[PDB]
Amino acid sequence: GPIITYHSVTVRCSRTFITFSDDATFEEWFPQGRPPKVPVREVCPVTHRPALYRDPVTDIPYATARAFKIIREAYKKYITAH
Amino acid sequence: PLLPSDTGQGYRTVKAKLGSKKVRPWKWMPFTNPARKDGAMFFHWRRAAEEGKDYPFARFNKTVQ
Amino acid sequence: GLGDVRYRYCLTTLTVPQRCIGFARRRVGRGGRVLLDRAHSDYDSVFHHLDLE
Amino acid sequence: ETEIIEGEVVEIQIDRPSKVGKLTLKTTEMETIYDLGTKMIESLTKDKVQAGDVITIDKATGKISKLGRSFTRARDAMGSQTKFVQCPDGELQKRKEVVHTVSLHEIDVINSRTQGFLALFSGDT
Amino acid sequence: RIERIGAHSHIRGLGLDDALEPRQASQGMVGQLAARRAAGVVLEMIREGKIAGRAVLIAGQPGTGKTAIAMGMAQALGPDTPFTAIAGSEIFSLEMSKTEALTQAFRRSIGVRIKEETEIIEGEVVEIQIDRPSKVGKLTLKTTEMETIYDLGTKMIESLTKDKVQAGDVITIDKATGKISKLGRSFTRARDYDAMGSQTKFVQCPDGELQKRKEVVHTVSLHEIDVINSRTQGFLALFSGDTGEIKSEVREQINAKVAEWREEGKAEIIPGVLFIDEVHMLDIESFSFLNRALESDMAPVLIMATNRGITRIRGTSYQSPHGIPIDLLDRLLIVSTTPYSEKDTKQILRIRCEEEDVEMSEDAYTVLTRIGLETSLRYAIQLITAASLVCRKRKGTEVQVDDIKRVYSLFLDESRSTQYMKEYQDAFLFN
Amino acid sequence: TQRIASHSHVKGLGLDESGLAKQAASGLVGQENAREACGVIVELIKSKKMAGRAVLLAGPPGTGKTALALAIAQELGSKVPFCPMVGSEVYSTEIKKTEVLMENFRRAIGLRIKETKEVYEGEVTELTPCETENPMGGYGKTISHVIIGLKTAKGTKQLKLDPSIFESLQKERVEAGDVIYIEANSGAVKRQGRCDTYATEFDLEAEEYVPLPKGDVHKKKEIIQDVTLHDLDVANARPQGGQDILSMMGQLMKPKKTEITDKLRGEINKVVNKYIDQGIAELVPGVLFVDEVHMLDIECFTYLHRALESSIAPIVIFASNRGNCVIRGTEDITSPHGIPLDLLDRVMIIRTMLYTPQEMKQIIKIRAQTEGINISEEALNHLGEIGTKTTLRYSVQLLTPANLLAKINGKDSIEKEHVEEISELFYDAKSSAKILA
Ligand SMILES: Nc1ncnc2c1ncn2[C@@H]1O[C@H](COP(=O)(O)OP(=O)(O)O)[C@@H](O)[C@H]1O
Ligand SMILES: Nc1ncnc2c1ncn2[C@@H]1O[C@H](COP(=O)(O)OP(=O)(O)O)[C@@H](O)[C@H]1O
Repeated sequence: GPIITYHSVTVRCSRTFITFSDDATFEEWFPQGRPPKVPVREVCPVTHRPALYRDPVTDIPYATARAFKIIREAYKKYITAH
Repeated sequence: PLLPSDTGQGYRTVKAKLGSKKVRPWKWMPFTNPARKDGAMFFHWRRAAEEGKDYPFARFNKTVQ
Repeated sequence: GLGDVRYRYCLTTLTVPQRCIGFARRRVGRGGRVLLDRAHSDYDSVFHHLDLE
Repeated sequence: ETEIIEGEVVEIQIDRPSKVGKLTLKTTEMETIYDLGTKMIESLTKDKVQAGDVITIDKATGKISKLGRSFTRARDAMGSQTKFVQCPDGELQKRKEVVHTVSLHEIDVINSRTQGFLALFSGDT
Repeated sequence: RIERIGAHSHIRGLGLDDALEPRQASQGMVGQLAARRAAGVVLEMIREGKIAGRAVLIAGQPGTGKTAIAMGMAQALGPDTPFTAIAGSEIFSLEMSKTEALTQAFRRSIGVRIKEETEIIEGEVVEIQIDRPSKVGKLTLKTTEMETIYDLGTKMIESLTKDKVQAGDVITIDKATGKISKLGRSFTRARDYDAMGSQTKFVQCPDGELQKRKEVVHTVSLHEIDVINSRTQGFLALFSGDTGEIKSEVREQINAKVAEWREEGKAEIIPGVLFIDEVHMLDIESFSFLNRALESDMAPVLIMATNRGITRIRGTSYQSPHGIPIDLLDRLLIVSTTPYSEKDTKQILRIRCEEEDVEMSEDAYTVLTRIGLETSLRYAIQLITAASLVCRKRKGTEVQVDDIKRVYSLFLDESRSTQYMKEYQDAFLFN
Repeated sequence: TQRIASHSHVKGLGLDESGLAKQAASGLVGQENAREACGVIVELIKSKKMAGRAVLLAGPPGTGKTALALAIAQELGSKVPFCPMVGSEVYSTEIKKTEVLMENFRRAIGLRIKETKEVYEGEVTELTPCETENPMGGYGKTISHVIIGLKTAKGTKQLKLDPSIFESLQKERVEAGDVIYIEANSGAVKRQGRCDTYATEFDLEAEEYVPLPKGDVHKKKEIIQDVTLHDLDVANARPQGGQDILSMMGQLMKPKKTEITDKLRGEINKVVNKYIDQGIAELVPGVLFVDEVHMLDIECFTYLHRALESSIAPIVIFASNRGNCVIRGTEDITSPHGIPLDLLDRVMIIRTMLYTPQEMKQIIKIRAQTEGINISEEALNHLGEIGTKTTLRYSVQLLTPANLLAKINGKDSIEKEHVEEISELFYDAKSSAKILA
């Protein structure tokens, strides 16, 4: 099973250490890996500054409802073209 | 005792803001200095659009009397 | 007391990496770029006292 | 000032573990999508919310303030005990400044104990 | 330090020699030599503790140290013996009947001492190893004489791992309880790592064999036992004091069990002492109830104080000596206190000045003593520190009689206050 | 700021440095001997040597003594607590009288707890072990100790962490991108929340990201607070344990007050002595003021004997304007201010006198300044006459209604006629009695 060594060697001085069962136990026990990677900023295209609201499909951060309508216009136009 | 300089990049975090913003071009355009009476024709790396503007830097024509 | 008009320097810290910067002054540079020039004076090595000991 | 969000969710995908809720809070004008925290998922489940419903979401708390369903049925119309609502409009996020008035007695009683409010209603403090 | 110089801080005992002759000055006391004799006899008999139910009253002029006598008694008694002082007005409560309150006070006064053997070990945490998978454990300890190594119990494992003790530490464990206690870290224990962790002092390695048996003794009051076992989780009410109408069957059951524990060397009882002030504040009901409250064997000696004379019985219209019905009066004896003399007053005031640590002029002593004699001792006691403050404001040290007159003028006294009220009777309403 | 109160004008006893009384200072007049006596009392309080002493003020109706006690407290400042009291408070339907008295005495003693602390903060940057096979026997897959890379807004660093603490931090939800409360000397650790930086780009973030800690990691500075040991008694007497079944049970019942046993008090005394002698805490004994002491009964006076005798009782003061009346509770017993002779014997006393009309003019001027209302002199003399016949407060109340009437007139200063209509509008003690008669 999970074999752990809490053998606290007091040697004069105090000392303790841990010996995990195996590499699997060490990894699940100490997996870590890769940093948080804070994301990047984004802004609304048409009004050229960030928008709380964002397209439900393409996720474009559209600010105004009219911004939404015009971006939908441009979208459907692009797809119709290609 | 050094001097830090302005940094604009910092990190690869600026994908956007450029496609909407054209880089205003610069040209090695000729020009003339009023302070040179003969008006010797020299050159500037002006941003294209800033063409024909009087030599802005020759306004220091103060002298003894 | 030496009387150097342009060599007036002052202490401050920075925004993001805040810390005692040492006697420093801003100054314009080529391409219209401002640059901070940090001086080197009698207390150069000891630029951390704080509280005006 | 409150500055809370609301709208009408077109639908939500069950966040199979993946807190990506299809926050299609389509107002009469607009729509978007978002994430959906585990607390949010359990809130939606416990409140037994339905897709194509009009609900308002507390900004900071995220409390799913139940409000019923959307006009998609009635100005189909499904008649029952539950209240029915149409779709709101425009900005899901909006601001709303509110005022209140209370004598010092109300504050005293409310902060007196856990449930001073029912003490007031019963007047037995 | 929480204490502060109190009116009765100067008292430290009774100042009685071995033959109980009072000494003209001792542990802050002098005067009423007959009273000191009687009090010494009372304290001796309390030490004897061979009899129950005795009661005694102290009467005299007001402000004549009756409380001081009682406090000297309590001090000389010692902390081992239980003691308790209460005021007559305090029994009157809106939570319980008065009789229950009197029973509670009585049972509080008496105490019980429990003796019981122990079984414990203690030593350095020489080494430990725990082997989470249940958990297998191995451990050793030692002392300044030898060393040993033992296995580790599963419940011992949980106990220690919750304790999170560090190897090299010094601790003690009881086998029966299996509860550990850290008794201070050791040289190797707190030598710690390179990593900071913390800093701490050290303790000397234990000695003798690990196992030590040893005996422990405790003490508790009868009322405490009553309350703790009364409601079955009435324990927390001990502090809240919300105990109500502790039933009588409980009283008798506790009495039986405590008696049987007693005669079998299990524990030893101790007859406490209970003092009630302003005893005249009791009504006739309390007099009736306590009149019989003395027959029960668990009867700590009672001490009462009151200065009245031929006063209406509380709750009725009957004048009686000190307002206590004769039925009680014949059940107890009395002690009287006389008003103090001249020179003794000088001694008392010098003692109080020593208490205050403020040393001043001789003429001041004479004048202040005469003034206090004429007016009262208590006003002189008040004037002591006031004069001290005034003189310190003068920025000198020796208080001068002129300063005494200044302060006396500043703070009118009782006689001056009534004389003033006379100066304008209509000043204050309801005259 | 505040609608003017009956004593807002006063601001300080204003005794000269030598202790003598400036004739007028921060709203005071006359009673110079009383002011000097109050100076002596504040000196005694600041001394802190004494304990359990108390005074009583004897003054005619129209208390005033309110002002004296308030000025005493103001000179005392806020460095030391102080609590008021009214005789009717003793009559309570939840606890016995002596309980209320002892409780109010207890609440009058303050304290100041000084406790230092240290912790390490930041955002978890990385985490690594110090592997070593040195340990005896077995596959040497062992960790000597852990290395934790922590970052505050000040900067970043890492520290040596013993093997045991990795298990702890497992216990908490330690993950890259969050901050933690690492007790340096104790080893306590917690998980506030993920670094706000990630939420920054988040379009929706239901969670509540904790911000990034600022400043050095190695600091938690010294914590400080003050309380009245009565609050300590309340907290300790009834354990809180708001989660336990017993907590639900308590909230079922209406919370109330219980007569706190004295053993809890003695134990509080012991523990506070232990803390103080170590220098952790600091006691700031206060003083107490109980007005209309005459409203009490005999029970409370007799108990006050015992309470005063104690060597822990904070200083206390009283006031009464009652003559040699029959003592409440007592059917017949009469004594000055209805205070038993024995209690009177072991207390100090100060007295106040009547006030001359010039003093009335001075005080009225002060009050007009306080309200910030200009006054024409004829009004001053007329109201001086009114107060001469009437009491002081009667004359004082007429200020604001008259000022207002003048505002209605468009005027600014009050004049003789204004006070004339005000006088006819309202009646004094004698005029009101006659009209009643
Ligand atoms: N002979 C004495 N020696 C020392 N102190 C005394 C003596 N007589 C009285 N005192 C002081 O004066 C006080 C007298 O008060 P006391 O008469 O005991 O009050 P009560 O009348 O309520 O019992 C005591 O507290 C004590 O401090
Ligand atoms: N009973 C009194 N005895 C002495 N002076 C008084 C009395 N009442 C008021 N004064 C004086 O009146 C001034 C203001 O006190 P005031 O606020 O009227 O107190 P209160 O409203 O309680 O009468 C004070 O300067 C005080 O000197």
